[PDB]
Amino acid sequence: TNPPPPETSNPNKPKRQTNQLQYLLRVVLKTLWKHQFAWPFQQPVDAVKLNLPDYYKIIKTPMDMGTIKKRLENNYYWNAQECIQDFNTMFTNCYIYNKPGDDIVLMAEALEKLFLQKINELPT
Amino acid sequence: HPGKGVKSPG
Repeated sequence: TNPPPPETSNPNKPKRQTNQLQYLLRVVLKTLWKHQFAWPFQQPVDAVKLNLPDYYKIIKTPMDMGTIKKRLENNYYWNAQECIQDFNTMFTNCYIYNKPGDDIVLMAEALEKLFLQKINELPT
Repeated sequence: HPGKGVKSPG
């Protein structure tokens, strides 16, 4: 029922560290990761364990914060936009699958607010 | 579907 998780490294990619990518890992991702609402988002949705047979019928591009954290640690992203795209995909999946007002949606809303606050301060 | 149910802060 579960797909293989997303890849977290790109072997042919040159290593390119930047202040913006360090900010995405150590300010943005760290802030959300340590938050009391992080845990539903820290690993791929396990539809077998959670008894969600339709999750991966509805969600075609799975994404979670564990994948984003590993991608940043492995320098998978060429730039900040690509990383921000994965965070947005994670939030989008939550809002498309779960009914508005469900607990996980209220949690996602709060995490997204914090995400956007930190992204607004991305160093130039 | 019925979604994921109750979620408490961790």
